[PDB]
Amino acid sequence: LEYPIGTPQNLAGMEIAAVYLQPIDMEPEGHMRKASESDIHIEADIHALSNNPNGYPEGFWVPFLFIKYEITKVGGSGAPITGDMMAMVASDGPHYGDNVKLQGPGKYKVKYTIYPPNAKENPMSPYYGRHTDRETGVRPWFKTFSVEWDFTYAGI
Amino acid sequence: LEYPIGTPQNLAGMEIAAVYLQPIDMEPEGHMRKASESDIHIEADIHALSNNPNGYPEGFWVPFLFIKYEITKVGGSGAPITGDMMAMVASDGPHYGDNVKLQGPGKYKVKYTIYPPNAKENPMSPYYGRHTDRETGVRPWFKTFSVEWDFTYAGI
Ligand SMILES: [Cu+]
Ligand SMILES: [Cu+]
Ligand SMILES: [Mg+2]
Ligand SMILES: [Mg+2]
Repeated sequence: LEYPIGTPQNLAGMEIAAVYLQPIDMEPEGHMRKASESDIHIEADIHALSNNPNGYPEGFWVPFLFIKYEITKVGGSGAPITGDMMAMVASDGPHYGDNVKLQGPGKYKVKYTIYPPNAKENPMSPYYGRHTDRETGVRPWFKTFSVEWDFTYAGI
Repeated sequence: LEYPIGTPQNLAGMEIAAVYLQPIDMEPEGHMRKASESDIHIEADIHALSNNPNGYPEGFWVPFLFIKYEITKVGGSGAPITGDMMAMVASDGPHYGDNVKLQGPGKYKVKYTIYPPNAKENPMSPYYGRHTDRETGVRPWFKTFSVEWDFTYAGI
């Protein structure tokens, strides 16, 4: 049970999909905006495609990424809604998500900015490596990229 | 090119396997002991079994763990070789590993201590969550555990 935001986009051997669902509760406490003060839990579902250049087998979750989002109401007066997702696990597996408060029903544009593990902006840079030798190594990390979709929200 | 250390062990809906290979090169530099100054690249392969209680589908890599290792030469009289693995990716996928200097050919005992994402000892604790709500939540993280195996090293 989830609500898709547009259709998934394929880049650098990965599938990037955007979805939302009801606000959630998460451990550790204090990271997510409280469910009672949110409208949705927005998610980025990122999985490896066949022949992924960073060594992930097809269908694997791509871990240690850092995702920033920008949600803008189309024809709205208000400014965009921005934030950072957090890596986490739910009953459907690991993902990147965040509890968001929107600006009522209507048309929205959503932009995700996806940072690789080595990006300056990624706080997980010192904790994740990549083999670089010819025998066991992989291609360099993909470069930071943005993906966008349109969606209509009505209250869930 | 991976050499097995004993047989994999199953615990809390996860398969825990130990392997080693020749030392590797890794980005970012300064984390791994240099390939020339090492004997092996030790690894912990941890994947979800069926009906994993933390929401991982079968075969998925279990991310954001922290592994400490203790390698003892059987009848060696030398002090145990200790260290922390690091999460990383190679051509066969993500894993936990480290470049290690051994104490020559012979029989060794290897002990891994596996810390869940919420362990005090785990440095990635503030970067990974777990849904706890009725609709999308998963069971609490497993408790820190250790696993041991014997292996005979002769060089590679
Ligand atoms: Cu989530
Ligand atoms: Cu490695
Ligand atoms: Mg989901
Ligand atoms: Mg391996």
